[PDB]
Amino acid sequence: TEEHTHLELMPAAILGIPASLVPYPEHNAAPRNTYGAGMAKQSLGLGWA
RNA sequence: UUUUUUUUUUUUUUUUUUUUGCGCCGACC
Repeated sequence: TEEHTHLELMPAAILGIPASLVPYPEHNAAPRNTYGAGMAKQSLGLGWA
């Protein structure tokens, strides 16, 4: 509106890198999202070539 | 013409059968 002084660029960018791995985080409970972000760093895969 | 020292015997071989501690960081239940 006219009263607004700034516009948000990306509301999904307020999360960290591990927290962005969770798909649809707004449909989950906050402790579940915290657990998912925590366990995202404990997974196994091709980390480095 | 002159005194105040004492005396005796009993103990054996060439030598022998496994890192503790200190502190930090991350993480699980």
